[PDB]
Amino acid sequence: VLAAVIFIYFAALSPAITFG
Repeated sequence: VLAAVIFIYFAALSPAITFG
């Protein structure tokens, strides 16, 4: 269950870290 939560955390930070 903890693994899944980490997968969604990166999904939200994917565009937050992208440079456009």
